[PDB]
Amino acid sequence: RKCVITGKKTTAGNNRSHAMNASKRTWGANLQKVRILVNGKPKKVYVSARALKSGKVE
Amino acid sequence: MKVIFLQDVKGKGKKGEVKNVADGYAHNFLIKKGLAVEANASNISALNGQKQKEKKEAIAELEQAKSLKETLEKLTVELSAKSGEGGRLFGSVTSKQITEQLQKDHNIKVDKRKLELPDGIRALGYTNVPVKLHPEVQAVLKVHVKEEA
RNA sequence: GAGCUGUAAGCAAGCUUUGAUCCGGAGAUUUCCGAAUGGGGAAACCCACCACUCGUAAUGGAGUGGUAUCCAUAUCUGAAUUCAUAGGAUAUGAGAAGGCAGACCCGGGGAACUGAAACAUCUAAGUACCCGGAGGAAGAGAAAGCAAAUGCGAUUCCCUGAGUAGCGGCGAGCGAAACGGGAUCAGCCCAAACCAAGAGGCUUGCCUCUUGGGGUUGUAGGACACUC
RNA sequence: GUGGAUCCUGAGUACGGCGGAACACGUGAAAUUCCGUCGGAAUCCGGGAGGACCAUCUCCCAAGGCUAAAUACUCCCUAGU
RNA sequence: AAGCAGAAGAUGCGGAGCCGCAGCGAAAGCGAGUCUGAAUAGGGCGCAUGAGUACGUGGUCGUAGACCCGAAACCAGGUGAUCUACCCAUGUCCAGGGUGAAGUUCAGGUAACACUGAAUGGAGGCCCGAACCCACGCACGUUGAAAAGUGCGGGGAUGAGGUGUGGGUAGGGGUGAAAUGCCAAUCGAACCUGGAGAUAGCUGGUUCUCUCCGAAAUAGCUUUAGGGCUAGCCUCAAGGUAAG
RNA sequence: CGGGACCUAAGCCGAGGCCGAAAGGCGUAGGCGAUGGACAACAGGUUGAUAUUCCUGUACCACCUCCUCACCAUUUGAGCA
RNA sequence: AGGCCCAGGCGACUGUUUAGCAAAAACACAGGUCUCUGCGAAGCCGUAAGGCGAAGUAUAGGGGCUGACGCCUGCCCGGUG
RNA sequence: GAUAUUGAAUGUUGGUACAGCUUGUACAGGAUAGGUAGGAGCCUUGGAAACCGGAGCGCCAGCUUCGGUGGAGGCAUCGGUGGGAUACUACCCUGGCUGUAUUGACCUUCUAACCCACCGCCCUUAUCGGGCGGGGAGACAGUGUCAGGUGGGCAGUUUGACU
RNA sequence: GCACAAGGGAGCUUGACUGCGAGACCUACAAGUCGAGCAGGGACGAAAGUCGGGCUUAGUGAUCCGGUGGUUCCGCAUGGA
Repeated sequence: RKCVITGKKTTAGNNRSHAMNASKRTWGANLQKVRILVNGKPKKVYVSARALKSGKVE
Repeated sequence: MKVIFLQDVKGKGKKGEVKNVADGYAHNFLIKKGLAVEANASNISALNGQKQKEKKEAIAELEQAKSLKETLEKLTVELSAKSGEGGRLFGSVTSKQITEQLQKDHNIKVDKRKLELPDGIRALGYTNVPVKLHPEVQAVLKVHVKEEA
């Protein structure tokens, strides 16, 4: 589960609430399963939104 | 993102109506329908080239046409047609007769619609025939008719 | 260079000065399982297909080789769908899976007991553990750096700085850097701009697409013109 | 080596708001860096840093890549303590 | 010091670096003065009554497990449904006797089936009772034959039934006709290895001899009362020295 | 004869594939998996240990001709499934 | 190979349970009742796929309370859902 | 709930690039005076005076305007006012409106993406998925971020001493 | 303890001041209490002389962290902040 174009994957980190508790948390990626012609043909794979805007064609 | 429209958005925009078109919807619709094309350096340069080419073509087409057309139109042309007593002409030389005259005499090759004459000359004299050489420029043709035999 | 066919007594029988046993260098062979790879599998078990060979009058049977998956190149096919693709078939592939040493290291996850005489921030600690990769070392590395002087010039590691600054329920506790002195010593290529050739698109006289020539810097450098 | 007619010097990136992590640094005035979202620059007449920030000054050209040497370890081998 | 040459050494180079000789003030800063202060005033800290530095022995302290043994417990990674709980697929077992439903046929009988009586009937989480299963009342055993039994009697025994084989549910969990029950003789949170030599203001132990001196069980504080700091009491060394 | 060169349930494995920090989980095709289904031997003796396996008789199941035989057919053409 | 009778309490009954102290008045049971759910049901397992519900479709499936059969479940919606 | 995935309209309320212009008195006064320069002149059949309706303003003084009937004269330096003179160029935003394109938001209908646990074909002996073709909704939902409310379902803890 | 007022009244005033402070009590520590006297301005009083809160003992709790006013202070190169 990562963007095929760039190395964008699910990262991890803490979740500091009031009193600075240290509950563990995960950070996802805003990626969608849209059609892109990464190869000679379209494949409908995951791709990051940040990379989708003004980037590779759909 | 910016696009080079190929057809109407709110009216035919083949001239490249550069705009901002909601990149998502822009891509989806314009690409699925071919309504436009990406506004990159290559496509922009191609559009500019095609546009300047057609502009110069039209400019030349109008320039070459107006000049000699008017210059020659400033000449005198004459023909002959029988007439009766009392000046009652036996016929009338319409635009078709004048077109045939200019085609067989001077070889001007002007369309019968571009050169029109509704009054239907019935007089045995001289007359100036305006012409729609250009939507903004026009010239007259000094036509003449005289008795025959 | 004269005892030796082990530990291990032997009982028996044999090899050795044409040179044994023995020592070292390079080789042959290496049943089955095992990443195990033809299929299955209760590890060392069972069952096959295609070729060559043995044998029977035939089956039946037996010996050698090939027959997993992923990935790269190429060839033939190539449905919905008309071309075309997905997909299928074939040949090349010291390519690759697995542990290893209970160690060193790069990164992703990631605790609690404990201490604070309780305890939640904090400490424990990015420790243990788990995961993926290689090397003999790995990481880093030639300043968009330090530094504030008639200034040093890639990283790395050692002594100092220093338990000083600073951080901290300003608690417990945590903890530097640079200068300085040392061990070593090496700096280099690409993109960009421009130019030669060709290809496709006609961006129709313009555009990018590929190999090559090119140049790499902050006293700014390169292209361009020229001197070399 | 000479000139600044003209061109280039690494973009969805440097950074910014939001929620985190590591830098001795616990969000504190918090520089610098990495992260996941959105916004988004100049490009030499330019840009970054000097522990918030601004002007002068000083140093350097990031968003491309490689680099042995001094460094850590021993499962094992040879010799010796 | 690092480091260089040197037998893993001593030695030589290496003054990079640290401490003292000047202190005061938070700091600018001043300087045997300085700070405070309006102020030659007064007072705080110092000199004038200079001695520190580097090694080695010993006492003590702080960080490492830190005096030796001792937990219950916590986290991470793994093994377990061959016992037991439930579920799934497929087989197997229930000797004998009794009861007698619905229904069906016939007879009576009503205008008509309603209704009654005879014949077959063999349903039942039916009855009594073997194998099998569960243990409920009592005795023996409790260093037993057995880390949960035996002897007598007891309940169910054709439907919520017992049982063989194979398979699934693995702990911050599963299962449970539900008791805090079972999960390999361990379960209010299974077992193995690591963190880990966890921590323990708690108990126990702490190994040769002589000699000089010689206490306490008291005050304050304390998330503290069986703990800890200061003071009180003891000892060792150097000074004032005759103050007690 | 109990099982393998016969089939299959639960369940597991599982190309491709879908998911997910990694490790990995799910699952199509396909295949494993009897505790099921189909399958050809029975009756008398033998030794100290084996026996519906050895000996003595009668038999059965699957398959091929070196031969044997009768049938059809060699293209509305036998035969196989 | 049955001791029986009189009378009351508890539980409609048969069944299940604290292996290894308590077999019961405990649990469940058929029944009643309230509530949720219109089908990619709701609920549940799982980070997500993928699955149970269910090769079901409101007379069907889940959750709570009471437990056959005869009579009834009376008042209060101020407080909390 | 905001944002990316995720836009097209019909109307709609602000602001931009074009546009349309009007609001102005302390009194003195014939009055409604804001000034700074140019100022001895201007409109008049492309028509005075008067008349009436409507639009606007307002310190209710009144003015202006536009719609038009009626038609040959109105206005102005100069006479006086007071701090400052009335005809043409402008501004100070005191004052309200309409049109075109973007611009952002509000509330409306459509479809393009997104979905498919709806189908037909092929991949393919496949109830997985994935390409095509129809239909269903559709800027929704799902997904990643940020925030608010609920949350013993779950986790780490605390609950003093003298007596 | 106060009748020589510390108790009652009448006038003027704010010493209910600023820097200090020889030396003492109490105290494990922190802390608390008295204080003649010096200097700068004052009040009362002709003067002397008194006034650094109440006739005297309880009327109040630290550190850290925050807020307000004044500063010959410092301010990560320079000048500011």
